[PDB]
Amino acid sequence: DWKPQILAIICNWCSYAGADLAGGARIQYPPTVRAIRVMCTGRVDMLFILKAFVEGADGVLVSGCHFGDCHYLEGNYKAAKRMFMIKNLLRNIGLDDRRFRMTFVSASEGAKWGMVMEDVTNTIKELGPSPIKEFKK
Amino acid sequence: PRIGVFVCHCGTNIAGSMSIDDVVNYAKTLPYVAVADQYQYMCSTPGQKKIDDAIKEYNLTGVVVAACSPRLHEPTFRTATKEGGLNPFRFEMANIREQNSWVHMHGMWDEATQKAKDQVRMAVAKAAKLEDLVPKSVPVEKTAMVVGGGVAGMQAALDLASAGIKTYLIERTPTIGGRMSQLDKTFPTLDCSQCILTPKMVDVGRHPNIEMMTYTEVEKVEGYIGNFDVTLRKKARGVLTPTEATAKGIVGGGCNGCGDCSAVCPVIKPNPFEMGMAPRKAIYIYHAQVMPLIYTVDFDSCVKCGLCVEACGDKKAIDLEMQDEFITVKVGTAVLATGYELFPIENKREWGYKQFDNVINALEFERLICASGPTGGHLVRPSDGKTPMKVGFVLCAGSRDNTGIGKPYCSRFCCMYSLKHAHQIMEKIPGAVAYLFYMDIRSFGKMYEEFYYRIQHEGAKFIRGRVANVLEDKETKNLHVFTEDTLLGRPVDVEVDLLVLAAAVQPNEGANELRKKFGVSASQDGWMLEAHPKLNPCGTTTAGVFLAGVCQGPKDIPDTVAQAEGAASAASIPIHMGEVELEPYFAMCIDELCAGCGMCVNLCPYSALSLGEKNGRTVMVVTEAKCKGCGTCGGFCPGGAIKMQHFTTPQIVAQIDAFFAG
Amino acid sequence: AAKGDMLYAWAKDAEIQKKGECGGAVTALLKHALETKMVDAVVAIKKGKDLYDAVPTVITNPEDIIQTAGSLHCGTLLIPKLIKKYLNGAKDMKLAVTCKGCDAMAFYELAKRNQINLDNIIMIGVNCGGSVSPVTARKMISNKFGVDPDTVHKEEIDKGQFIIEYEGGHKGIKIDELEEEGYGRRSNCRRCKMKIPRQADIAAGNWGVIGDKAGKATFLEICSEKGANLVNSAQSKGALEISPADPKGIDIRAKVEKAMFNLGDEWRHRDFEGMGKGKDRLKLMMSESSKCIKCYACVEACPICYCIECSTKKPWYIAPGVLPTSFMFHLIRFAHVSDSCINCGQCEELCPMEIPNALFMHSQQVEIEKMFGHIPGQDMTPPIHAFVEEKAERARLDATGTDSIYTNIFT
Amino acid sequence: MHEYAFFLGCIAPNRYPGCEASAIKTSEKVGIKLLPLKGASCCPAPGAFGSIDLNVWYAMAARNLVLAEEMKKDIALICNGCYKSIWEVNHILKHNDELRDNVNEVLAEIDMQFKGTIDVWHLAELYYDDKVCGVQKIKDSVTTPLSGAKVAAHYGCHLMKPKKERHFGDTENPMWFEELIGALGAEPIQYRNKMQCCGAGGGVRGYDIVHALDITNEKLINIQEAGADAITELCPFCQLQFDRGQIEIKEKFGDVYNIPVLHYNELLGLAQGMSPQDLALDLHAIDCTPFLQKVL
Ligand SMILES: Cc1cc2nc3c(=O)[nH]c(=O)nc-3n(C[C@H](O)[C@H](O)[C@H](O)COP(=O)(O)OP(=O)(O)OC[C@H]3O[C@@H](n4cnc5c(N)ncnc54)[C@H](O)[C@@H]3O)c2cc1C
Ligand SMILES: Cc1cc2nc3c(=O)[nH]c(=O)nc-3n(C[C@H](O)[C@H](O)[C@H](O)COP(=O)(O)OP(=O)(O)OC[C@H]3O[C@@H](n4cnc5c(N)ncnc54)[C@H](O)[C@@H]3O)c2cc1C
Ligand code: SF4
Ligand code: SF4
Ligand code: SF4
Ligand code: SF4
Ligand code: SF4
Ligand code: SF4
Ligand code: SF4
Ligand code: SF4
Ligand code: SF4
Ligand code: SF4
Ligand code: FES
Repeated sequence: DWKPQILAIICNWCSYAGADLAGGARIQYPPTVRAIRVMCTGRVDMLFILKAFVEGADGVLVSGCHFGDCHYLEGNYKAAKRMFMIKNLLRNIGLDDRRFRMTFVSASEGAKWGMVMEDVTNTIKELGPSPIKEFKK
Repeated sequence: PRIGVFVCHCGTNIAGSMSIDDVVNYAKTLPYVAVADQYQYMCSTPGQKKIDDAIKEYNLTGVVVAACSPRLHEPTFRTATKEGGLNPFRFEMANIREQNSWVHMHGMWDEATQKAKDQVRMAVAKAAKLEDLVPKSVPVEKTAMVVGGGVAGMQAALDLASAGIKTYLIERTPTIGGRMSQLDKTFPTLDCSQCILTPKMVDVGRHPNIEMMTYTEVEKVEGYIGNFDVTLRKKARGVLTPTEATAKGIVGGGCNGCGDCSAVCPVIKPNPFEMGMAPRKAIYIYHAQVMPLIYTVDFDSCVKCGLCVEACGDKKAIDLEMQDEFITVKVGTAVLATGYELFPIENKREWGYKQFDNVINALEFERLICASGPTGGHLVRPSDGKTPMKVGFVLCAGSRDNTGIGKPYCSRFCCMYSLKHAHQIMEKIPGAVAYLFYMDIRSFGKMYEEFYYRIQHEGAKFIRGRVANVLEDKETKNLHVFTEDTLLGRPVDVEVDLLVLAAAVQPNEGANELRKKFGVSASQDGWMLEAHPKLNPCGTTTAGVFLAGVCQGPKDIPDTVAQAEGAASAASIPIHMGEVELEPYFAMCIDELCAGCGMCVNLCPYSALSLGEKNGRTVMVVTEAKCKGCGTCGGFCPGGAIKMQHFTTPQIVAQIDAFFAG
Repeated sequence: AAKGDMLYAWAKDAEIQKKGECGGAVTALLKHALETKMVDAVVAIKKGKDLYDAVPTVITNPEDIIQTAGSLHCGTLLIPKLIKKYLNGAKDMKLAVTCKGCDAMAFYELAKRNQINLDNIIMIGVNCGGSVSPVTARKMISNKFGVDPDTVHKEEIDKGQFIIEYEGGHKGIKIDELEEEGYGRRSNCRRCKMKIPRQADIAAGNWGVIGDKAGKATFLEICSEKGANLVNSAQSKGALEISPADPKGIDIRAKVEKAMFNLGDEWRHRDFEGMGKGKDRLKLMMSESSKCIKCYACVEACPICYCIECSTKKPWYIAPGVLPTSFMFHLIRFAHVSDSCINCGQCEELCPMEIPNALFMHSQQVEIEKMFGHIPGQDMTPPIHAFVEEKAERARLDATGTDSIYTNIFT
Repeated sequence: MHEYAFFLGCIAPNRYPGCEASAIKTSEKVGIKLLPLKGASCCPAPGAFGSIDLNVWYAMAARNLVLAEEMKKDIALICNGCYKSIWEVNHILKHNDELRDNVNEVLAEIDMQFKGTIDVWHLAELYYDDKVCGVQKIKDSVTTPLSGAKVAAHYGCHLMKPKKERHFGDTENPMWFEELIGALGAEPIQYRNKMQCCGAGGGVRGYDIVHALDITNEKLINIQEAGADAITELCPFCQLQFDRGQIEIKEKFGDVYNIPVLHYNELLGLAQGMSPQDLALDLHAIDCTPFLQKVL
């Protein structure tokens, strides 16, 4: 009756390329994550993550370039600081902060993208349904 | 809004993983969708015709194509959307192949169908909120810059100049030419390197469209495809060219290259052109065939004795108090041609490079064998100056090595140049024998295999075994090379008079600093990265910057020149047009929402944001040319006063909302 | 007299010195600045009615600052946001403003976000041991003290007890006892730790004044060159008397400040663990925030909320007409403010639905602080997201010892 | 005074006791305290026992390590083969979890657990380190110059190799052990192929004595050609090979060298003034008397 709802927000220049490379190389993984594709992860506002979690994302993933490998010289440092602060907010509002993570996937790491997909799915399955969906009523 | 959804089968690549009929029916029942339809190859001419007919018939506001990746087929379907009466940017893709089919092929079909329905729903939600953009066209300055004065830089500069574009040639060293100027002969044809290159050096030095700036570096670069504001450091050469002397007022001239200055200078230092084997004064030229024959002064080693100025006399070319001058130049495109250096092979201690006298590397051997080198072209042993009779060549020295000391790649030309050096010794010293300790002879190019055949015919010994270690005889200074003859099946101990290491090559010194100034990334190997490894080996991901030569990866002089002319052509494409279109992803400030806090200003790596006066209120101002569309500022601004043109917050939030719609 | 001096100060004018809570030095300095034309106006607090009513006042006539003299402990208001809204952010006129610790922190937050001109504003900071809501003070006096509240003349928190002076005598009750019974200082004042505003230009208080001047001298700490100039000018023109402070006074001032820090820590503890942990804290937060009627008083009163239009007003975040509003309303304030919350309590005390906005926000702020090391309201340090640094970002990723941002971040 | 558990394997106590005696005395003279290891055994000798069974090699080396773990001390060694066994098993079991688990459930049959809390040092490594006794401290402790003696160093193989598994730096031409011999006042000489194996490792000493002796004889020829008057070494295996094998070479071949073989601890004792009788130089196959005449 329950299937995890995981949302990914992946940059265009390394994480979308890595997911595309995994697909091209035919690396299988479970069909639980759906992606949004912004240009950089610097674009990811905090309110995007919080909006996802309040609509009912059982998990949220944000994937971007490695440090020093952003297409736009430093846009993922901003995203990293923002996601550290988001981890702190979710812990202090009492939602489980491991529902959220930020992975750094390069353009050539299709295998690592597959492993990230598998691990995110496993972690959310262990965690269970998000509590917001029943706390709303 | 009225959206059309067109679902490609990709010729069973997608229909063999999901139910295309079900996806199409779901798209029909989706809100805002006017028409939903499918085709086998939406990227083909009937597919574009299908899109255009649907647009005309159903009065479509936007188009959603559920197909392969945007990174593969945005231009195709944007042009298909334009041809049909829409804006190109009323279009959005739903990647349901490379992120649904190819990853959910096996044993899971209704799950892939549900994922496809979700992706189509999110794409439709974004496209129902996209609106019209027009790409920005920016003028292109009609100059070009070439950093590097090697063969690849000189070829690119000559190509651009003869195409008519004014070109700057920046070289850090006092002369152009590069490594090929150090080479003595060239494989596979055995031509003299300077003889074949001097004609082209003279062309570069005389061309009216080339601004040859030797002994100069690139301090900083800012700008974009349109205008690059490049600041150059004119290092204190210490000697004036005739033009500069006349400008400063000395009618008698500047430097004519007589040599009296270096005849009287008392300081003696190693010559970097001769890899240190030869002396040169504090005021010097590398070799007698340098293109600007202008006699740099080495200020780190000059003692300001003033004998040089007395020798120069009325020419008055020497200014011992000269300082680093800075110049700012505006250019349209830039070509990077930084070349390479030899990997430090003293780290491989088993081959006693620095510790045994008679172990040298291949550029030192090339200078020793050249007739213009420290010797009279006579190869002699460094230990005692006697002529060798047995010479060993250690191929793969520091290459195809996964131990962390050497390089894991092949340096491409080291098998060929070792064959050349074996030929040169066997023909220059009568009765000398060349031993090549090899592990995969790689003679792949045109006439290379024939060159290999000819060298074996002249009588070089080919021992298939990577050298294990080298011991030096204590008295004769001879070198005992220990390896196994893998084909013979026995260990060997070959005693040679001279050992030559075919060392790996690595990016030149400072190349990483320069490519970070220009915004270029690096490869896995450490060389500069190209836009697409197959179909675009010259351009980089940053627009207006192009690669040429060994700086992108090791190559022979033929391949280097082909790459250099390719880069010159790519750099000429936007200059000849004079216009270039930027991608309309810019940030646009909504002024009657900006509060003027100024906090976003420091979040732009490109300094596109600033605080300015509009209607008395201090608001933020975007230099739309400098913006690159990253979105950092617009993801920061708390009040939502920054709009990202094709990835607006309402659009992204509509995608999120559509994902959670059930 | 020079940027660090600790002084005793009282007013030369006997009437100013009587009406001051201590020696009248804040009212002598403000009067001098106004009448010598350092400043074009003065923003101070005066009683509008009974001493429970504190009304902010812009004063240009130097004859009206004797009315501003005295400290109102029921003045729970915040000044700097009024200067931005109705005095054009002090962008054209110099002001001299008397401010508590929260009012100095708010000045610095708004100056970080470029909403006021601290080059123009002069901040005379007062020590603050806490403020009481006026109506809660009335109920306190009616019930616990057994007095008719209209009888009280003056009332002050001195030595950790609530002294009131009425007709008949004076009384006193320990503020800790009152706070256990459900009265006393405001919640954020119990959690506050900005006791001596050393970020202001002058810090005035009754702590560290000992002996023959225990009620007729103000302890002044000169915290900047601008304050040194104001004090030296006032002393030379003869509106203010200056004697160097007593070292024993300095020592016990330090001890009282430190004890107030410890008490603030204890209340921070008991409150933040009173909110709960895990999914219980989410049900507390969500059930409380389901009461919000979207009056936007918290947004309009917060010093850190400076946006022309709040994102809580944008239809793609919050549905315009749905009144049992989403938790997104308060998530958007936790995301935007919690990194720099000065714990002023205005959001909590202006809420018609009695939602613990300040408690939630400060509970998040304290550990955003121990995570990033950024203390709000102390100086011109840019906000954490307005200044991201390459080396620091590398540092926090390496400290996690991990290839992502997933775990090994908290203890 | 730093304190270390003294492992003391098989050959030093049972064939060359002067080596261990001088080890204790000289280490105490410099600032080091060598404590007996309680019931230590053969470090499962890496060649002759690792060639048979790696799992029992791991188990016995781990037992030797957990003895000193219970002692709460750092191991100090004087043998390159013992260093291989002890240090390398310590390093492997500090990082490989399934091997830790396997060794622990083998050791649980004798009420004994490995947790990986101590470090293993060679005594010459300690003598070379600067925190612990350094080269200057060795020079200070030396009281008899031992001048006018040519001394050839044999590093061995298990101390320094492979360099991807150790931390002693260059294996092609190290000079650190030459500095310790130069501290004593004896001039260390360089010979051809100085980094060659002595031939006794891996059980070859037992399996094919002629092969091992040919490998040793190559070294002895090079050393005599250089002109050495003694061979210092940091391994009782290598000392046994260079000492017995000279006699076996004299009998199986017809080669005579008569080159004394001494452990570095024995030379350090000679430098610090210990007597030849107190060093038990009479227990070596090759007479040390010419070298003693030269340096005394
Ligand atoms: C021993 C040896 C023998 C060889 N023999 C042959 C042969 O026989 N035939 C053959 O075809 N190939 C041969 N090659 C390969 C050949 O040298 C290269 O293919 C060729 O030189 C590539 O030229 P390039 O212009 O790309 O680089 P380079 O020749 O290295 O030129 C780069 C230039 O850029 C300059 N530069 C570097 N960094 C900067 C900077 N930051 N700013 C400004 N200027 C900068 C350098 O000073 C130099 O002048 C040989 C190579 C070696 C090592
Ligand atoms: C609520 C409150 C609590 C305080 N608690 C302490 C404490 O625990 N310990 C301590 O040493 N000092 C405390 N003080 C400060 C104390 O009153 C100082 O000793 C006094 O301000 C010294 O100034 P003065 O008598 O020299 O000048 P005064 O003539 O008293 O000047 C006082 C100034 O403060 C202004 N003011 C009055 N009420 C407020 C208010 N609510 N907000 C802002 N400004 C106001 C007046 O307008 C006037 O300008 C507190 C002050 C307030 C307002
Ligand atoms: S558009 Fe993409 S999915 Fe469709 S046929 Fe072409 S390549 Fe295949
Ligand atoms: S003497 Fe003067 S003109 Fe002649 S080479 Fe030297 S610098 Fe040039
Ligand atoms: S000043 Fe003297 S040292 Fe310098 S270049 Fe001239 S002669 Fe040589
Ligand atoms: S080109 Fe030949 S010598 Fe050079 S690395 Fe490759 S295989 Fe080795
Ligand atoms: S756009 Fe936003 S961040 Fe930038 S100045 Fe305006 S309000 Fe501040
Ligand atoms: S999106 Fe914003 S931060 Fe990025 S380049 Fe454009 S203006 Fe600068
Ligand atoms: S918040 Fe702090 S500074 Fe402000 S009134 Fe309360 S106790 Fe005083
Ligand atoms: S002040 Fe209270 S009721 Fe008003 S918007 Fe804020 S939380 Fe809601
Ligand atoms: S959120 Fe509330 S307590 Fe925090 S600074 Fe704003 S008004 Fe003050
Ligand atoms: S909550 Fe955020 S968007 Fe709204 S006013 Fe405050 S800072 Fe601005
Ligand atoms: S381009 Fe991917 S994180 Fe910036």
